[PDB]
Amino acid sequence: AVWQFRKMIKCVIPGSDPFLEYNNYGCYCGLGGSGTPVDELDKCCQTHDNCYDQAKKLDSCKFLLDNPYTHTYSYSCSGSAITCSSKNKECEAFICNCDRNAAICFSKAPYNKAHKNLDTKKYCQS
Ligand SMILES: [Cl-]
Ligand SMILES: [Cl-]
Repeated sequence: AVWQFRKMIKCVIPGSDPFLEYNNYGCYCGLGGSGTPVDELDKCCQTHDNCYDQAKKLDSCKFLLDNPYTHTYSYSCSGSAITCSSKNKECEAFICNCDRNAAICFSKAPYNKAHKNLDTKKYCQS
């Protein structure tokens, strides 16, 4: 679920404000997107949204993952590292992996403050 993803971000990025920092950034950070990503972080967000689009179209998950922002999974954080629990069922594991891969991607990417709250109608249409 989305509350678990934002806790993963706090785990790998100490002292971060996940909602205020990783939503409404570039062409892809936040719900949906368009055009092409503008930096490494925006590309992490495009990858994350593509992972969620595929989750809703998987043969064995299309109904269970109708809303991936509310589907609960099992995970843990230890010394700024994320682990997706081995007890996760098929569809739970898929969404936990989408989330863990995105949180790690964000922690390695530069944060370009000039891309926060980008005019997407203007710059994300090419
Ligand atoms: Cl988010
Ligand atoms: Cl970059």
